[PDB]
Amino acid sequence: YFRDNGKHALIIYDDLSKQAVAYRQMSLLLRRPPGREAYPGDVFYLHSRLLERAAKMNDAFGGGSLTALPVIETQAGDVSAYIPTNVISITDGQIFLETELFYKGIRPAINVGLSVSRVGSAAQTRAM
Amino acid sequence: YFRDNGKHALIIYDDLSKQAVAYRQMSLLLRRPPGREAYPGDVFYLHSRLLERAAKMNDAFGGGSLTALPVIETQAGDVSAYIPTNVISITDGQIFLETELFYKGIRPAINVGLSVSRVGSAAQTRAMKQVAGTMKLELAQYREVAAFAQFGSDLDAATQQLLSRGVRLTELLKQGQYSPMAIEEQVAVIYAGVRGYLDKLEPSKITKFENAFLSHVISQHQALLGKIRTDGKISEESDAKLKEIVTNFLAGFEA
Amino acid sequence: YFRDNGKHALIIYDDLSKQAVAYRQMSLLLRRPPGREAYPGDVFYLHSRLLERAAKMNDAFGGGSLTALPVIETQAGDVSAYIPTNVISITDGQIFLETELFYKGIRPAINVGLSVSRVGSAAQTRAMKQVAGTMKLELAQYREVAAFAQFGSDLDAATQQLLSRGVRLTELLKQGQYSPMAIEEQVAVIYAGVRGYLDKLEPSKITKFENAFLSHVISQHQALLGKIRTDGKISEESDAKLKEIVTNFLAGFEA
Amino acid sequence: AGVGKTVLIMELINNVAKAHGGYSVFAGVGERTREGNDLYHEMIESGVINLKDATSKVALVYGQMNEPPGARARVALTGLTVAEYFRDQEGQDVLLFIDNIFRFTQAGSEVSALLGRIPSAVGYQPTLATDMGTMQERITTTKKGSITSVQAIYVPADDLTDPAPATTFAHLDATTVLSRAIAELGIYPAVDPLDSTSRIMDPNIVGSEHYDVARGVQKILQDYKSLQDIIAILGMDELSEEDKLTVSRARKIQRFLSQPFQVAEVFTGHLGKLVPLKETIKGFQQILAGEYDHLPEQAFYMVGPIEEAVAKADKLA
Amino acid sequence: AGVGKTVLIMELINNVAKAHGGYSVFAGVGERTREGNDLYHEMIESGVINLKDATSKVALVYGQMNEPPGARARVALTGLTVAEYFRDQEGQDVLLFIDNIFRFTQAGSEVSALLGRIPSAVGYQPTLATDMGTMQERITTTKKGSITSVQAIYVPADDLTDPAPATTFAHLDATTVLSRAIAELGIYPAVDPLDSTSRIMDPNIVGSEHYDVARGVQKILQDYKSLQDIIAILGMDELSEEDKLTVSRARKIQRFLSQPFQVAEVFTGHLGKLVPLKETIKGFQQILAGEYDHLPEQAFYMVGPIEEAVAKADKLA
Amino acid sequence: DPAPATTFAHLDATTVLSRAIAELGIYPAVDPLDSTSRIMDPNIVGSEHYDVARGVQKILQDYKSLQDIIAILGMDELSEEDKLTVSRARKIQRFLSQPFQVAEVFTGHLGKLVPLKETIKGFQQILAGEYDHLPEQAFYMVGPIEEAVAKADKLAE
Amino acid sequence: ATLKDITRRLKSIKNIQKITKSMKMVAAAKYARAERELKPARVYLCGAIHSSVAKQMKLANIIYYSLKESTTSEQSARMTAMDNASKNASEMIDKLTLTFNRTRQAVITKELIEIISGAAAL
Ligand SMILES: Nc1ncnc2c1ncn2[C@@H]1O[C@H](COP(=O)(O)OP(=O)(O)NP(=O)(O)O)[C@@H](O)[C@H]1O
Ligand SMILES: [Mg+2]
Repeated sequence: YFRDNGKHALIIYDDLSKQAVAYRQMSLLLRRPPGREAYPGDVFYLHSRLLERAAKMNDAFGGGSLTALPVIETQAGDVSAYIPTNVISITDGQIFLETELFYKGIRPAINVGLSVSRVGSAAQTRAM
Repeated sequence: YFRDNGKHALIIYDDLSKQAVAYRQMSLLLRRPPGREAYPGDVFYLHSRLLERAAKMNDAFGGGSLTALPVIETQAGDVSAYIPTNVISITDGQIFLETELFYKGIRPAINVGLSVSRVGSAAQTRAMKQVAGTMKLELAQYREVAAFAQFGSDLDAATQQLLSRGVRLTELLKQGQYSPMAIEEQVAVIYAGVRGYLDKLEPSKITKFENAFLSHVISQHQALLGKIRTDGKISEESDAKLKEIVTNFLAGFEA
Repeated sequence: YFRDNGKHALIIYDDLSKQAVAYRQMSLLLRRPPGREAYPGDVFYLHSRLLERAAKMNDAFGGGSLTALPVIETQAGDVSAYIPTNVISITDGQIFLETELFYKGIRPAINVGLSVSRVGSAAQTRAMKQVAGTMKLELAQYREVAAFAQFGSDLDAATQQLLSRGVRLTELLKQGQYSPMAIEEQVAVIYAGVRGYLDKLEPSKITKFENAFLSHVISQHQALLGKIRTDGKISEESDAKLKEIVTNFLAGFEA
Repeated sequence: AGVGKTVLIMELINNVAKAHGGYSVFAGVGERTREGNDLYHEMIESGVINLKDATSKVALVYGQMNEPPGARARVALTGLTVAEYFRDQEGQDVLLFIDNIFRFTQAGSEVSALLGRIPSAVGYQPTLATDMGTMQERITTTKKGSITSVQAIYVPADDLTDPAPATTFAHLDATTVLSRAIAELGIYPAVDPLDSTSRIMDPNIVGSEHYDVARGVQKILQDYKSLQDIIAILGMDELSEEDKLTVSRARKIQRFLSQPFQVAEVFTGHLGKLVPLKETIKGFQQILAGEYDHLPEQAFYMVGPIEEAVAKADKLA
Repeated sequence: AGVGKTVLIMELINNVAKAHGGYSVFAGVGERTREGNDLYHEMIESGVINLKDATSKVALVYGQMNEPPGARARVALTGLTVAEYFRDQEGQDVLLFIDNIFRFTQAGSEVSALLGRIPSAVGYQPTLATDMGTMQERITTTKKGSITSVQAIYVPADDLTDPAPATTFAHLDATTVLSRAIAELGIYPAVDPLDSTSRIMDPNIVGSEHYDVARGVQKILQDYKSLQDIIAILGMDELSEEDKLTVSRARKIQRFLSQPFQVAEVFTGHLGKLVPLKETIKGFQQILAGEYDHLPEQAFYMVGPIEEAVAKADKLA
Repeated sequence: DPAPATTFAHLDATTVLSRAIAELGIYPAVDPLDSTSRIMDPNIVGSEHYDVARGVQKILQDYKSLQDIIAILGMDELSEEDKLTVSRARKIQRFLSQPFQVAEVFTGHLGKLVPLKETIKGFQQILAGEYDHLPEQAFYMVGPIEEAVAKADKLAE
Repeated sequence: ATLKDITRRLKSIKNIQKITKSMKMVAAAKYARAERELKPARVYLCGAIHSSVAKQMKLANIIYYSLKESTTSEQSARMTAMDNASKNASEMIDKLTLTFNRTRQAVITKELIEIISGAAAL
């Protein structure tokens, strides 16, 4: 609503892990054959469809926008995991937090090396 | 039947490992969803239902009882597997035998730190309380300094001494098969090591001291044994009497 | 058709991995039951019935043969995955190739320690055996010590010797593509390092040495190679002639 | 299995339930019958259960290891309901102990195939989360009443990534993750210090003194943790003088975290201890601060207050 | 391969005919056609098989690798059937050879999968343990006679806890480990004296004497193993009047453990020896004892009874 | 994974990227030991091209093998012969990175396009010991070898 | 854990164990030489060597002494140290292999269960 009316919105999906489980449950109970890891063969699609909606419209469409900050829970800090990578391959970057860094005193536990922003400095003020 | 009639039975399930695979064969053939290790979701219940039946009734129900010693076979000493864990979460303690121990010549290959008896201290005789009580304690203090490290030069008289009981105490726990001992016989020999009467001796003689000192008090002193056993405790005289008995036997022991 | 008619035939299956996939695809679409990796219970039988048709006939049948070189693609070197396990289990030996070797400069990437030939020498020529045999052995010996090299801050000259034979023999096994050699050329070169002639040569040069050395004897000495060839072995004579040919060529070589 | 869940519930029942003004509800779900019996009679003995007067402060509900799946699948709901009455119908401050809530989920997995459902991961029922959810969501404090609930969560094959335990983290405010590795070192309770958490570990709630010792202890244990790989092949020799001091302190902090429980006296061979918070904040400060770098590790093992750790050191001479 | 597997299988055959008048069967479960035909002619050339007369001491049963699952599945039973006859009909002591026990199990899984049954852990059959038990159990000593089985084992992934292998050891009473390393010592049979094992090596079963000698032979062989490292590096001499004796004897022992097979006479140009148990224990008893410390190593290489160790010494001046 | 796995056969050249390399800040994150081309043939690119490439791969492989070991046992015991390949490898590892013209928003560096001969030569020299004096960092995020030399000075302080 | 991860460590701890083992045989060697040469001189990653002196730290006739001694002690020290390092590497190669095979097995069962699960829902 805000995005299409030249206004600006920010949405946090906390978290997309529990939704996938919900989807998986709803889906299995409909008797749709389980797929990789027990999830529907379309869990990628489940999240792509959603997150593609966060977007920047041109002035021709109001110049409004929608920014999304989806959350995903890894296990044993394993980011290579199927769901984790499914979602990392949809968004425009990731902020990876490690418990090692956290305990070590590094809070936020942002892992410099593994986090990225596919927008780069184009999303930064010149000062920054 | 025995439990239910004021009587006392002992059941040995050997092994629950293989029963579990038999039940799983049944479950996969019936087509029930295979889960962890392909085991059906209810294998924990296959076991809880069974082992809940061992039990100690009270007087109003006969005072009878059923004791279960179920056996579980681990692979590569992995006690975290699905089945082993299941069963540990049902019984009231475990007796883990280690392959290392077994070859190294410690048999029964019991792992005294890992093994436990959650409910048995009460069931324990005072006589043993008396000797076995300061045995894990000594053995606690030996568990530490007893490293994997085969060639270690040590220091400190105390820690040295601790290391010295430990090797004797450990010889005292070695036992052959088919030769179960009378509680009063066990407190006797344990008394010998836990009181120090074997400190001045060499680990290789402990076995030999045991048979020799045991036959001796079995032949000659059925009189003290019977008190120990009958009293069920170690009275001042019995203990006093025992002390001299280890004393003299020692004094005549041929190396 | 060749095998049966007293003729010899060679067959390369490239790869049996892809055909297994083709078969799995039909099996599952026809809805037959899927086993490990989704492969049908008869995938083992698909290859065994194929790889057994290769064989050496008896004169009574023509003495003709069918040799088969089947290719299997492993994943992350998982020689125990399903299809790689079947086919390894069916064939008479395996030539194991490795990326680490490849990128380290060993091309062809044959892992000599794990590769095998159940048939063995029953198939080597006497010429080759005359050399193959000690090479096989110093290599196995190097393989025992190899790891030490890079930290050999002070190894005895006994083992320091095997490291040297080790790296030279290894450099002799290297080979460019599209240039297969005549058994007589291979033994002449192998003889060179195996006998010790390249031991004082620089590892970095063996590739250059062989190349030129072999160019030389293929040019100038086609009568010795013809001997080796014919006599099928290295006569005491040709042995002596090679000694001079290499000791003079080497001298030439480090001028 | 066998790491300390029940012993910890018992010690808490002792240390908290015993002097609680208000009621308590113990719900035994899928556990041992002997335990129900051990507890009942113990409760009688300390008088929390009185068979003479109406002064009992505990209601007991049980559906143990011997019941068919459906019973184990519902007793939690039953203990739960009892507790809800005191909360809302009497605005009471309740205490709710459950051993073990993992059994409810397991029970669910037992009947699920029979209900004819395609299984989800690890053979569990596709309705695992919602089943935990509509149940876990009634175990809660509200404006009408308070429910402090302590739930033991059995972790199958020791795998915390198991759907059951994995799905339970999100419902707690504080978690005490027990470890076989620690237990095997002889540290009891076998709590993993870098894996347990609490939404109260906020400076604005426990005070910064507390918040800084807490994060202090974790940081040094985290640091020790990374050195461990190398310590493992080569020992300490090659370690830096500085690194060896973290190691000393970490091993002394690790030992000082252990403690004798009344409930585990028969096994520790020592008298149970109850340490007051300020005594804990303190004892840990000093350790951190290098005020005991002279004492031996063993001095810190199995003690209450730091003052006892100094003493033990003298006795060790 | 390379380690004398087929010559050892053939001496056992012969020695069973000789010392027990028992015959043997050979079941090749999933045999490579090439390798059977090669086994055939090799028994023939060594006589165990006789095409001319009626002195064959082996019946061969084959389940080649091209055969469908069901065939490679049953051929070990067929071989079993044959052997049971020489026991239940003629009360001999038959020998059963299943080569190799792993392909039996695999054939089982293929058949299982084809019958559409859900595989169990690691993809094997749900009935892995029963498929094995219904066969293994027919191999025993009944009142009429006994079948003894030598089973060639293939361990998948070098994983001894893999379901195939693990199941199999449930039935084994001993292992005969052929070793390429031992072979390299020239020692043959190339059996490993420290890795090979047996359930019946119990004084309560083999008798103290037997049991002590055996345990004497191994320790010495073990001790020498220790020293082996020293010798090569620091050189063979800080060696004690004692350390130099353990070696000497050990090296004599290692050799005394080798032996000439009658199966390899057509080839070794040497006479085969079938040493008796009594002769065996005495032999080693004395070396341990120190009775032949003066004798030289090579006196013991490839001989039968100790008496031959003595005589060889004579011819070796 | 069945998909990536099934696609290799359809290619004549493959550039395999790795998060382990990327994680170090080395972009493009190509894995030098898992990337291949059907034209990496002396008969097609020439022996200078070919000997350099393989020369670079041997040293990176040689260093990969040592990595896990100097990790624990440290570096002192290593032969000067072997601590030079650790050197050269670490510099090559860097000289392989490059600031892309489409990632200035990412690297904060002007994009460089290097010509085939500037590449072959740059590596040839590192392999030849001709820069064992410059610091590794001088080789990180630069185009042609001359920028590595210039960057050394700029870093010289 | 990933079979590929576990195979890296294993791959490397297997090496570290052989290196370490080799370094002791060397350390024993030099230490042989040293105990002999030591004899006469008194009538006149190395363990905790360099540090022991380092902490407590804050001619010729005796120079050759402290030297001829400080090398027996050192080659002694490296020896035992590398003796236990491979003793440690071995407990690990045996420990990791078990983790490797538990995982290896687990990965295969997990997949099949996935297939079977999907087939059965048709
Ligand atoms: N705090 C403790 N101090 C000392 N020993 C303890 C402690 N907690 C547990 N133990 C020992 O560990 C055993 C198992 O304890 P328990 O608390 O019953 O484990 P658990 O997690 O409930 N086991 P289970 O329900 O079978 O999964 C006890 O009997 C003691 O022997
Ligand atoms: Mg419990």
